[PDB]
Amino acid sequence: GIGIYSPGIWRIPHLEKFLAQPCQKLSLLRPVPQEVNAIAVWGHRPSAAKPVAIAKAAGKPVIRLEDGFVRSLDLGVNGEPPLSLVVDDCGIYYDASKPSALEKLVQDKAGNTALISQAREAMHTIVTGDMSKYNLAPAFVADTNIVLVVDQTFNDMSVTYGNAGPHEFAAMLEAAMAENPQAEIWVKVHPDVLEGKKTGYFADLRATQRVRLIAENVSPQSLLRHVSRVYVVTSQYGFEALLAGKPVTCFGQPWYASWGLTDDRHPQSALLSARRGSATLEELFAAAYLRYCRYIDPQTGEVSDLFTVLQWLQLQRRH
Ligand SMILES: Nc1ccn([C@@H]2O[C@H](COP(=O)(O)O)[C@@H](O)[C@H]2O)c(=O)n1
Ligand SMILES: [Cl-]
Repeated sequence: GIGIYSPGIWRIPHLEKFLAQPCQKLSLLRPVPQEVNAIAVWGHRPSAAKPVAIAKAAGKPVIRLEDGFVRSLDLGVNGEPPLSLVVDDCGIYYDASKPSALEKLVQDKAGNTALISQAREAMHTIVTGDMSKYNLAPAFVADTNIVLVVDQTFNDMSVTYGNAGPHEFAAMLEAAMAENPQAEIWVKVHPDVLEGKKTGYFADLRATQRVRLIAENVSPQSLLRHVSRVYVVTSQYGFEALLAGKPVTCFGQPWYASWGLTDDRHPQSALLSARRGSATLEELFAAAYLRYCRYIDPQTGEVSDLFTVLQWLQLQRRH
């Protein structure tokens, strides 16, 4: 079956329902058993490197896991288990350097066309139901040329493997201010940073003149309703802004950039766009949320689907 080296992965409740194959615990100090057909690791976490090297030396395929795009109520850093995982047998969605399984699913346009009705339905529920990767934050309350600038957690692997770093956050903020000289600039702090368990790229930024720091945990769709445009490096927020109908400028190379839907500023955007080609928003959504992500039922733990997870999350949110 699938070999697992990381105790953290092994402890994910209902892991075998996400992987849809039996899983077995392996030792880094013993040969890979013959019955193991693939090895699973978590993204590019440092713990992945040695299992990946073993897999390659043993001729076994590598599967990289990560959290789903609609994951849970509370944050991962707070211990809440995931209701959704991505399962990538090629790379990982946030690594722009080569195709990922997600990239290939987006490029399979016929497969995505078959899911247009499901995609439209789920997109509508996510936007109008105010859902996101995490789902405990209250709705934002406003009181209007507003430009949203999205911070991330320092050294997020989606930044590093998306060909970005501190420089792109500085360039992004400078561009937002220079390109919108009369707007209010809202810098949104990431919730893991608000929880105190991480630091953000704008940690040293002084709230100043036209720049307001949004240091509150609020649901993205509710906040996006009040902004005119969104600047990101690689945050999932950028895709959520596309769902909300807002223009998105991208300074890194996230999974949703370079398809023709974003104002891409990264110096390699032309090269990534040549590899990816074009895709529509509904194609990207179907590939990412309906084909790439896998779900369990929040009440039974059995294999499930996005619609059931959305239905349950909106239950919990009505309070
Ligand atoms: N500045 C930010 C960055 C992320 N987020 C939340 O964190 C989720 C994951 O975003 P990242 O990809 O930036 O980690 C988003 O879907 C959103 O719910 C936020 O609310 N404010
Ligand atoms: Cl790992």
